[PDB]
Amino acid sequence: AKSKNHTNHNQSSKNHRNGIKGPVPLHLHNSKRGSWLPALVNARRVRKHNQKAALKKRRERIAAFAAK
Amino acid sequence: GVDLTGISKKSRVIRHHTYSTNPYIKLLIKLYKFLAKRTSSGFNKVVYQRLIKSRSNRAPISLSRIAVVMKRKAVFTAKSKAAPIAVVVGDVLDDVRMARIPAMRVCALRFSKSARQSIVAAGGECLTFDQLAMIAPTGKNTYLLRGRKSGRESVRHFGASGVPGSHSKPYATNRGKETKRGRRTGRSYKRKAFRHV
Amino acid sequence: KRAAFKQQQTESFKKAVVARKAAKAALKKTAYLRARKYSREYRGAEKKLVTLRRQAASHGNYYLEAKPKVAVVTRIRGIAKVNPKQRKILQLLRLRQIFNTVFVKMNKPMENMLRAVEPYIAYGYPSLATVRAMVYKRGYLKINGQRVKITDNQMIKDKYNNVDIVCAEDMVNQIYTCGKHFRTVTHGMWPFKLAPPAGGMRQKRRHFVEGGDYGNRDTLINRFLARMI
Amino acid sequence: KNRRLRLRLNPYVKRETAAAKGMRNVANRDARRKAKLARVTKAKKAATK
Amino acid sequence: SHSVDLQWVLVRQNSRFLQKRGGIRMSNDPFNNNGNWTKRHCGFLNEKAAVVKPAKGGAICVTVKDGSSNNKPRQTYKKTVHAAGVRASDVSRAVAAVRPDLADVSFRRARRMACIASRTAKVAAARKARSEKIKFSRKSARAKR
Amino acid sequence: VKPTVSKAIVKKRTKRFTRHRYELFPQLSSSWRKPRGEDSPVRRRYKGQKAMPNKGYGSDRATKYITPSGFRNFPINNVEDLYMLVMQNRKYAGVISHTVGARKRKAIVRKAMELDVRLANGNAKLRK
Amino acid sequence: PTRFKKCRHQRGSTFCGYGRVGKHRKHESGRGNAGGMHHHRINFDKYHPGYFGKLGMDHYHRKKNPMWKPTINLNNLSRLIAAEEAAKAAKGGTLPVVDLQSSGYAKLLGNGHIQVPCIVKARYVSKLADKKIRKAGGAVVLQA
Amino acid sequence: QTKQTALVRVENVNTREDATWYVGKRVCYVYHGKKVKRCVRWSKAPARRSTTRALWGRVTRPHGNAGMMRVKFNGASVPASAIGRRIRVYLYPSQI
RNA sequence: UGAAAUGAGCGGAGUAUUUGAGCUGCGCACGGCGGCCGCACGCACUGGUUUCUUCUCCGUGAUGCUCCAUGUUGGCGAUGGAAAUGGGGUGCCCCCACCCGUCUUGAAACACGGACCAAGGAGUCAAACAGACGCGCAAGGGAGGAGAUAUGGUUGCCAGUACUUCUCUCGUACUGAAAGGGAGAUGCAAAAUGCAUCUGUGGUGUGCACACGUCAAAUCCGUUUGAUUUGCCCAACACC
RNA sequence: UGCAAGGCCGGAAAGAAAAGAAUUAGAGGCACCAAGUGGGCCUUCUUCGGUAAGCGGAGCAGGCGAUGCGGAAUGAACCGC
RNA sequence: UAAGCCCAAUUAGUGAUUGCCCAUUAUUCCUUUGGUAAGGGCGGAAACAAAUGGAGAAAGUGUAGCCCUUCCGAUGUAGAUGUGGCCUGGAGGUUAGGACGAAGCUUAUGGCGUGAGCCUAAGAUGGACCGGCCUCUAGUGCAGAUCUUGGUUGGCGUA
Ligand SMILES: [K+]
Ligand SMILES: [K+]
Ligand SMILES: [K+]
Ligand SMILES: [K+]
Ligand SMILES: [K+]
Ligand SMILES: [K+]
Ligand SMILES: [K+]
Ligand SMILES: [Mg+2]
Ligand SMILES: [Mg+2]
Ligand SMILES: [Mg+2]
Ligand SMILES: [Mg+2]
Ligand SMILES: [Mg+2]
Ligand SMILES: [Mg+2]
Ligand SMILES: [Mg+2]
Ligand SMILES: [Mg+2]
Ligand SMILES: [Mg+2]
Ligand SMILES: [Mg+2]
Ligand SMILES: [Mg+2]
Ligand SMILES: [Mg+2]
Ligand SMILES: [Mg+2]
Ligand SMILES: [Mg+2]
Ligand code: NA
Ligand code: NA
Ligand code: NA
Ligand code: NA
Repeated sequence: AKSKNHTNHNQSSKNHRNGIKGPVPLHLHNSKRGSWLPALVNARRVRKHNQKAALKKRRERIAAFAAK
Repeated sequence: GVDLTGISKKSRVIRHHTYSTNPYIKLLIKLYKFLAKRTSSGFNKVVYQRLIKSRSNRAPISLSRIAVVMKRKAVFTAKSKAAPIAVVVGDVLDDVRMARIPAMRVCALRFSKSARQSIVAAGGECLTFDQLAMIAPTGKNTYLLRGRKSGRESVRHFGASGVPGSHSKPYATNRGKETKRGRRTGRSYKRKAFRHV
Repeated sequence: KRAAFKQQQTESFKKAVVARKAAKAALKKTAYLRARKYSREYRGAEKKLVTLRRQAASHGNYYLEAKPKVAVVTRIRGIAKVNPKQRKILQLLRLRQIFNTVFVKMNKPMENMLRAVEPYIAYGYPSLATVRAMVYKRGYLKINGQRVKITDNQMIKDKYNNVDIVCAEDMVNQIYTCGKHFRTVTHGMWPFKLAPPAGGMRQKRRHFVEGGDYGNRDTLINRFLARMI
Repeated sequence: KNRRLRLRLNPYVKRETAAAKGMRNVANRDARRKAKLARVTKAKKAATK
Repeated sequence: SHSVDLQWVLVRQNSRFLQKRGGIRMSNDPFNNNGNWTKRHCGFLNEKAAVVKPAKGGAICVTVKDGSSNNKPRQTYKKTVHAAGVRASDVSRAVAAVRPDLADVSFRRARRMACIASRTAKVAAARKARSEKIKFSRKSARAKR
Repeated sequence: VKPTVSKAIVKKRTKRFTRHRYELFPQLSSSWRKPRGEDSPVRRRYKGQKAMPNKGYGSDRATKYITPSGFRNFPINNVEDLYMLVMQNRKYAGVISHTVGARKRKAIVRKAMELDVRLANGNAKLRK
Repeated sequence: PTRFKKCRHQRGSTFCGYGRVGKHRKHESGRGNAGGMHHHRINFDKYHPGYFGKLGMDHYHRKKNPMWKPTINLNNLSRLIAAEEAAKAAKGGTLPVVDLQSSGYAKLLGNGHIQVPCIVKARYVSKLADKKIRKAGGAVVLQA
Repeated sequence: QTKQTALVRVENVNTREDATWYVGKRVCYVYHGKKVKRCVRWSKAPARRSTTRALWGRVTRPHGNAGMMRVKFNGASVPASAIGRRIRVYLYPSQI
């Protein structure tokens, strides 16, 4: 009952039927988890300040539109 | 013979009819098929496409969500211009977490009794799609809105829960069972909560 | 009597008819002028080349002909037993069927593509008569994703929406001289579907130099294609 | 091969055909041949000289 | 409140008047000028309707529903009879006074009604001429009241 | 009544598609059954075997369903059925159902004669 | 209905969608959840992690009536108040009274903004809920 | 074989240029049946009534370089019992 | 067979027209040789000449949404046990053409099951769960058991249908082994439960429609169809 | 005032020149729910074990399986298609 | 003086550059079918009896497909899916037929459908039930299981 061990025949054709999908672009799934901790911690504070500034900017824009 | 390998892979499943048995849904589809083919507006085309869709793809929207998005739009809108008509191809449901809402004109396939009461009591109007086609035939000054699908319990179960980076709920009737091995680091490995993609 | 909307339709239709007739006349005049200019250009170029060759020969010099810019490529093999690389190259060349023909630019990127699929395709350098016959007798455009035979210049004008391409002579000139709209003109066309060569082939399996058919035949592709078109 | 379609696609074909007929005229052909041979021989001789 | 569009959606596939025999979809509707099972010709369903019918002699009746008494079935349809010799274009105009989208079929139906009346008279005359020469052992006469 | 004229009726095939090897067994009906055998010559489409039905044999939609007389057969069971064929009498011909008795068929034929409605199976003596 | 099942479409197929090679055999992989640790381990491990093992204490004779403790949030408190009472409710004035144990709840949690001030009678409460409802002009009264 | 087209060899026609002369000419296969059936001029010419029958066709193109011709018969193929039998190639429709 | 003949083909006009070939002008390219010579006659003047070579110029929407319906000359058919044309039957020619169902890498197999016919004969029912699709309602949904009375009536219809539920169940909250806790925004601040306010997407990128515009093309001049700026971005998705 | 990071505000944009200076019968992504498979066999070249084998084992790619048709008389898989 | 082998022609030193024959291939024409299909029309246009041009025109997934025009594809084991797809026994509706003949049964018995099938005709058959359409439902389709039961059968007028 000796059978055949292993072959790679038809594997490339199967992989290329629904062809080799390209990689996810670098603007997607750019998670920083596992990276160098000090830079991550500093960037978190910078992003805190940026979020507060964005809220302030939106409030100023609303006030200006109401004024005009 | 012409070499056309992988030519059925290019074709997509497009449905031009509704599985719905509702005669009124059929009437709306007839009217908006006419409007979509005879008018240049893209609003009619999008509404006609959404009328064909299934119930699971026409997710319900909430009155609080409508109020919030319409406020975000009402700011940065001139005081002379009127507020748009909030049009949803779906159901509008009341939100008990928002008691104070403005007077908005809302068009939908169905309103819950509480949502209709809240919209009318706030000073607004509950419109139907024939009324919308009557007053805004090309859908000018309308806010086309959609309901949320990502929070559905079916969506939270999709995918294998035993692969790293997966937080899908297992199909289990017992919550206590299926919590020991593969869920705990102590009991012979734990599924990794994060995977870089 | 006629209803008011019917009278409005009638008046607008009369105006449309007169405008369509005027546009047809204007396009006919434009095509006449463009064809006259192109024919004079071709004749002058031929005469200038003849004179240059005579001047080079009369003093012991040689005249080096300009390397051909356009090639005409036909597929002389079927769709069975093709390796993936050759299959991809032929798909990108749009030769997905036997006796399918295309016009390509004879630059380095396309020459290196032709060399890899030489056993399946016979190519060469088209002549003005070959280009004109292919456009006039086997000319089909892609209008709304449909294979539409070229029957008048209005279809060409509408399809290309270019000032420089309004007529079949514009398309022939672009294809023949490898103009700035060669890619536009050739991509807006369906690949030519030719009949088998009357009188037969020599040998499908050997190069033209070897006594067969699958190589580059230089300007003999015009003789080959006259029996196919 | 169709007059209608060829004239629709090329309004100048009526003049190209007339040029072809004039070229195929036997008297024109012979006169043109002798004139062309004379001109080319004269120009070649003047070039070598 | 319930429109002809909705009623057609309801009754298009099942109706006592839909006669799908073989593969052909005809209509038993008394107010159908055609016999075709279409919304335009479903006269029992439309708000306004008109149908061309025969009458005694060569007369042609036009039965008209104006939509005024649609909730009272005894008053929904009114018959107006044009005497023999009426022009089919006049009958079609009488129909188009209600349904302008039925004028062509009404003209054709009035012409057909006149043709049927004439052919019926001719066939009856020939049949009587033939039957005059037969013994006919049994004759049945309905009693008078 | 004369039927409406149409283009010449062309049948792609006149022979019926019959079951494989139905002539060798009295059990098997001649009605078509798709051969699913792995080594079936009819399924493999050998040169000398019988053909199988497909879309290519479909008949022209202009002349489909038209009988040799030029009409289309509409089954009828009584006199009142003859009145929906009154206006399209050049397109449809009535076919009295088989189980309609002679007593009712007499009235149906008599009415159709006056209405000028063609009957596919009326008495041949009438209408010549 | 039987007329809609796949058995009617497969009349004449001779295999009914199970193949000539593999066939439809009785029990080719065991019965039930057999082999969850061997020859079905990939399925069990990737689709139902945590299935095998032990965890936690044992609570002999667990009565769930003693543990009954439903919760309601602050933004959901308008479900338990009639519309007209919420119309008149305002901070600093007469406020509707909500009995949570009669309405079916034991603990008040306090997520989100409270839409209508009130006096909530609750068995349990969160510190955030208590603070928020006191800020909003309402109150919590402990009950049992 | 494809029975829709027949090959006919005419006497003294031994070249393709010779067979091109007969393109379009009418062709007849004369045979007989067992019973006298209807014919042309069955009533006008009762002397014509016979068991003799004829199938007509036309020359379409030459076949090979040796003067054979392809023939198409009217509506139906020629019977295989006509193989090796006499055929009449008439001189009309005339072009000379 | 002209039931819209779109024609270099029809129908009107006109004797012309331009376009080739000659032959030529000027400048310029081009070729010897170092500013002169040549130039087969390229390019511009759409240069000239007219010596011979071609015909050129106008014309008809659909008030027809769709389909069908219009020659000639014979033969045969003047109502018949008939003329056709199709269909059916049986023979015969010339070509094709291994026996089916299986298992198998491979069956026409010297692989296995196959004398005939009739009747019978194989994905079912229930339970749990999931996904698609239909329908109801919606921060709620729904029972079940059971009672009531039309019916406490009726052979039966009616084991149905109508009605009801402080309950029960599944949701609207989740975590922890437990003991136990228990999710809004913004502002101001930085209190080991900080305050204030509450018409509101926590932020960012990418994203329907819609709103102002802006271009390009085509228009029967009304527009419509593409792109695009900005705003708000719905559903989504990605980072916080 | 330098770096590093997250923003914001501008600017410019052959939207990619010229040098043989691409081409495309190029709608990209993204889910959900399932079935058959999971004995394979033939070549061209490359290749290992074996004296070899219509022998056993690999690589790349095609083909039979699953598929007829035209051609090598005949032949799973050769030639053409 | 190949009908063998190597080479080379295409009617042969004459005047150019396709001898001929065979595909489920190519090109083209006609028809069907299905599209990730592409478009038009769909506010009856005016008129118009018979005796003696006609009809139809449905805002539409799927039909005898609403009609017209256009383009492209069409083989396939295991397997998947679709089908105003076929067929069977009952149920709820509806609409018919029958002693002037119901089911059943018979067929050189035609017609229709690509097919599953459906319909008519005839019976020198039968003798009382039964068809269509819409929905529901299931013990719902046989060619073969060394299938079950019944009948028949060649061997065989044989051993
Ligand atoms: K992080
Ligand atoms: K096989
Ligand atoms: K509840
Ligand atoms: K093959
Ligand atoms: K089609
Ligand atoms: K439909
Ligand atoms: K049986
Ligand atoms: Mg959620
Ligand atoms: Mg090869
Ligand atoms: Mg009977
Ligand atoms: Mg299966
Ligand atoms: Mg298996
Ligand atoms: Mg075996
Ligand atoms: Mg053997
Ligand atoms: Mg939950
Ligand atoms: Mg196996
Ligand atoms: Mg009219
Ligand atoms: Mg249709
Ligand atoms: Mg197929
Ligand atoms: Mg299958
Ligand atoms: Mg039963
Ligand atoms: Na048939
Ligand atoms: Na025969
Ligand atoms: Na079987
Ligand atoms: Na015996």
